[PDB]
Amino acid sequence: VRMNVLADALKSINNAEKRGKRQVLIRPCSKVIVRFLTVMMKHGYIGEFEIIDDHRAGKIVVNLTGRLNKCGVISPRFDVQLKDLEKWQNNLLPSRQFGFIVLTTSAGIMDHEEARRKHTGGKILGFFF
Amino acid sequence: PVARSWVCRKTYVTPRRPFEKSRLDQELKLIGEYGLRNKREVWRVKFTLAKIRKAARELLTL
Amino acid sequence: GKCRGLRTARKLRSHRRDQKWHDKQYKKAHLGTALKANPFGGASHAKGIVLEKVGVEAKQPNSAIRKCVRVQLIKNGKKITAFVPNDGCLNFIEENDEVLVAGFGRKGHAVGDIPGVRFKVVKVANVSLLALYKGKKERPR
Amino acid sequence: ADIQTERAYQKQPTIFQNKKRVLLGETGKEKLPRYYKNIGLGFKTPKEAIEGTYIDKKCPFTGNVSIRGRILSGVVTKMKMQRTIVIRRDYLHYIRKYNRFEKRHKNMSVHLSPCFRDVQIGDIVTVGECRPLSKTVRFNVLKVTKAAGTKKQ
Amino acid sequence: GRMHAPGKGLSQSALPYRRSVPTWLKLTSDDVKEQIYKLAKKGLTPSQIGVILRDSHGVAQVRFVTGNKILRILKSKGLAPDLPEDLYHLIKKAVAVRKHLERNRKDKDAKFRLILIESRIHRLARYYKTKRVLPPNWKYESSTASALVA
Amino acid sequence: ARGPKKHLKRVAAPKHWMLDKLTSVFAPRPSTGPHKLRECLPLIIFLRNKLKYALTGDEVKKICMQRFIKIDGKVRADITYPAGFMDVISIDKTGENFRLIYDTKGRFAVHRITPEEAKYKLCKVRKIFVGTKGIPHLVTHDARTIRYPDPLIKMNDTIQIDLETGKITDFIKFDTGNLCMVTGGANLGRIGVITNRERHPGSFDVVHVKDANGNSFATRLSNIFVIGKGNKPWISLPRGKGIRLTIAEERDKRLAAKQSSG
Amino acid sequence: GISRDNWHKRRKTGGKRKPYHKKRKYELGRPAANTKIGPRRIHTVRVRGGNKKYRALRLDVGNFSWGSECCTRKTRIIDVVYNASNNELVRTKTLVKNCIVLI
RNA sequence: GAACGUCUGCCCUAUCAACUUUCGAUGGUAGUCGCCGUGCCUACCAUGGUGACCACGGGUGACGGGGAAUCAGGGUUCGAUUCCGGAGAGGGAGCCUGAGAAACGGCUACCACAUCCAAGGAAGGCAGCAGGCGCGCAAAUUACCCACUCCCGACCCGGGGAGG
RNA sequence: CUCGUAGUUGGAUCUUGGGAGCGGGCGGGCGCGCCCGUCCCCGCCCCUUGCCUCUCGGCGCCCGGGCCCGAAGCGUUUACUUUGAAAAAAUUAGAGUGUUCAAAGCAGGCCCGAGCCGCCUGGAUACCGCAGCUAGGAAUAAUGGAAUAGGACCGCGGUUCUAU
Repeated sequence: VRMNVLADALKSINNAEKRGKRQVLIRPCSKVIVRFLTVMMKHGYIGEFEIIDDHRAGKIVVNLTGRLNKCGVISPRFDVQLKDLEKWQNNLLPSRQFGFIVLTTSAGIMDHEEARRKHTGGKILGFFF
Repeated sequence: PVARSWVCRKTYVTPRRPFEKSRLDQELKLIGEYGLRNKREVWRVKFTLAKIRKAARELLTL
Repeated sequence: GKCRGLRTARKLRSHRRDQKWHDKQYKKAHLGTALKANPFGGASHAKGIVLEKVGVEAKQPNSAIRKCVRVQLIKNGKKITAFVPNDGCLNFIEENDEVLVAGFGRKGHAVGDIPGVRFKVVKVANVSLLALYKGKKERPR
Repeated sequence: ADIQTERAYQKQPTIFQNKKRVLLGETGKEKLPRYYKNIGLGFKTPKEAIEGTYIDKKCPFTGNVSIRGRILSGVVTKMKMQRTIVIRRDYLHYIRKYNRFEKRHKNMSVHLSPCFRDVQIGDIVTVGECRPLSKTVRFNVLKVTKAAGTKKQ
Repeated sequence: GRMHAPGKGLSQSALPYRRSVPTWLKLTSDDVKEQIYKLAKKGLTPSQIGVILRDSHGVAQVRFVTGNKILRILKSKGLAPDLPEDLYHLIKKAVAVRKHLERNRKDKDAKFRLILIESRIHRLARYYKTKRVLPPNWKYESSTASALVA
Repeated sequence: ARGPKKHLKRVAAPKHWMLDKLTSVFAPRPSTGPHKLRECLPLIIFLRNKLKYALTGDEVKKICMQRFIKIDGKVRADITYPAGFMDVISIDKTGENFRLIYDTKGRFAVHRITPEEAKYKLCKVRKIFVGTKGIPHLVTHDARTIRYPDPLIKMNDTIQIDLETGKITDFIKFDTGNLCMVTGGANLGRIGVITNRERHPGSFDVVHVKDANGNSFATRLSNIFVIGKGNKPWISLPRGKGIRLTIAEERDKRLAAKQSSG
Repeated sequence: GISRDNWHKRRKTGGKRKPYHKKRKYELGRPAANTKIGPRRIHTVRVRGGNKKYRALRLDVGNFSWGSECCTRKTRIIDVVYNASNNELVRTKTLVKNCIVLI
């Protein structure tokens, strides 16, 4: 079956981004990729965006900006034991000056700095730059 | 079974690529600047410095 | 294919083990054939008894006739061929004497220009050739 | 029930049932005692023991067992093997060489008192540990959860 | 997806996003329930019951007129059918396929459709097993091929 | 194993005795009674290095025969005995009387005691399964099957005998916020009001501890040892004040008192 | 020459717990006979733990109680009218637990 | 201390894919049994436990755990080898005494040996320290004290090729 | 080249939902208050998202009770992140530390004729997989509930009962 709209978002945005279109429309969506959109906004990589309502999939239009390089999707879905967090930081994302790996865990959505600040780790799903 | 001691370490650390004479430029300028006995001391200083610096550094990131 | 799920180890580790079964650096040290057919049972030394002394051909590019001895192993008993270094050092060798031969250095394989020779001599009359030529000792010849 | 005819005779010896000559104190009129060893960690005497003559020397609601050491549970799978059941405790192993998991399960053997019946496939049974009973059965059945269709009445 | 067919096309439907009541001829819930019961009563299948209710009365969705749908309200009535739509239609084309093959045995490349027929009915049979509109065991080895066929 | 062993090793011994790596391989083992190997003191090493009386063991064995030293109100013929936490030893030739009690960390800190306070020892209750003749008689972890205690004591209290085997005196009862000194475990040197006790079914009971300095934690039941009811333990606490000052803090006090004032 | 063994038995799946050690005195299977009625004969046996326990050879009388009044006397085992495991111990006249006697 | 015990991990292997058994492999019942639990063990019963989730079968220079050479985090090669466990006592088998023993630095067989001797008979077991002999490329000394350490006694009054 | 058992996996959605919420911790104009920061981050909250129904009582608070408690969190469940018990000393990562360097060692120093019948307090933490245990968490994963009707006020109990 069709799978992993998170991965499909992280592929469609990078499909259109190097082609330079100002906004983008993606057929499927989820509240959690919405949540990645919001984490992305708190750093400002993307701008504001619109959530086209069609109960069938839910489409998203989101603006692409020169604040971005790429964000990865990791299936299988691991867990950061809060020992391995620094390891994952140093071996996936290109910079400690920007970009901060993403975690779904028992304290809300978050990126790895804010995760370390609340002292709770969990699954890796995203890492951006 | 014995009751003697057991402890030893390494001090004259091996050169990881001695075949260019440039690390030897370093090795011969060490005697050109302080004229001591052999290069066991070269390697001992390079071990001690690395150990101290790294003892600080690998603990830094935590 | 190339699958990447999580709990997959029942496929992952066993397929990886099976696909490991292709390296020489795996075969040559993980099935009995390597040990049980190395020309000796495994030793940096190969003491034995010389049974004759002869010359070995070379290939015509580097034409040569090098000095090689048939050693009769003691640890097993078979026969092996080993060249002798230290120019002049074949005339000394008195056969039927317990000698040291180590593999030709190429670790289960041989050098080219003297084919068939995967062994080389150090001891004769229990006296090294690396001492025979340099003269710090001498054989009881 | 018509249980009194195993290859010995069994009863409860605490309060004597033969203490009255007329057959009103014996099995007779008012049933003899049936001592319940002190049961706990949430456990008590359900229907079965009171409603029936369901004695066993290795029963967990009676008998000389001591539920200690660890306390676990499992699933009801194969209903052969009179008075003994086999249960799968399916877990998934975790590895460190690889950062992924593996699958491996250990099957458990438990005796189940004649108290519990109408046991059907696919539910939960909670289990305890007591004195070693035999080679395989080192455990004891306590509760049975699901013995009906999945989504109706 | 899409194994049992090599084509990928889809043209099914995309109902009006506006979940509002149709409102061309309203024809409210009363006669709708009457027609639904009549259609199920005389021996009809929900797939074509819906087609008739869209044709004559006119419906985009029965859930729109009334919260309970055709299967739900039949199940609350008592008129549950013999076997469901996906087992039954494939069975009643399998009968034709097997008639074909055993009348023209040489058709080596229609056994390749018969086999997917036991496969499709096998998939949906072990599905409706868990759906429990079929008994806990339901046996099709082509031994159930014509039990319901007179 | 076919039969009990007789030789214990240097390295195998507990580390709280300053284990040594060049002397030998073997060990001074005790005579296997209360206050076991993990929680004992070979009195031979006590006289050997702990006060360093006799340089080597060849002389340490002599004070027992010289009959200046006694163990637990009774003569000593063995230079060692199973003896651990709360052990009174009264050297009446230099006047040095010791309790063997635990340090900030559990080193059997050198404690000097008044023999008046030493006479009445505090003993923990092991259990009362129920006494013979319908009359209970309690047991202690120092191995005192004491007859006739007070007729209200529940387990995990502590009795107060005078090195004697009769009836007893003022006794503690384990309840909220009453002082404790662990027997083993990792909570040595952390003494405080209990403030809470998870008597939780399904596992081994646990005792919360609100420290005398603030730090709150929880210990296994068996570890905690009653030392004082209310807010005062009658057991005297040695240098270290019954609180293990942090290794982070100990930097100044291991260095301006050792190698700076001596 | 008789002594109990558990690891001697086959494993759960038809394997065999191979030997690894030497057969010890912890595991005993001491051999004897079954004590019928006759001349009183007993012997002590030195067993695990240095303890010594009483193995019978023959005996006639013991302590037989009454439940409905709870009073014991010392009567005679003339015979054995039933044993609860095999049909011939009746005649064999062993003396075992829950042995049934007409006395 | 010593076994019995609850969950959970072993290396390769499908040119091992259906096995385990009345000769207990599956449990119950009853009874002997040894310290008990238990087919430890015998009968009458129900003929069962397991694996395509790798059982059954195998084979391993299978000694195992802490750890060594390495090694950006990955992992890789191992760890007879002073700590511990389990082990065996030239190889099995069988046993009194002993708290603890199936004790071979108690024996009794047997194995294959070979110690003697004036042949009627007897009578032995270094994988302890030394070593020899054999092997092999390969590992130390018939030096003493138990002065460190211990460890032993009826016990600071004596004993140690443990250790030094 | 098709099918298909395990085989590993998997649409959307079933709260990331509002307040000026308050004390406290903050980015920030202002001087943590007004606040922008989907309750910026929690104890106390408010529209909701679980429980004292039960005993004696804690400042409460009312008149033996009750809004919360307890010994204590008993109305599904698991996966998985944050708490401690455990991780046999020790090889070590290893603090303090002249072994005259360096390794080595848990060591010493300070004194005076000791003349005081002395002093300092040391001889530290951490890691110790997986799994066994302990408390939080409820974002992600699974699973779970009243569809031909029953979860609740002892609904009114005919009926058979069985103590205190």
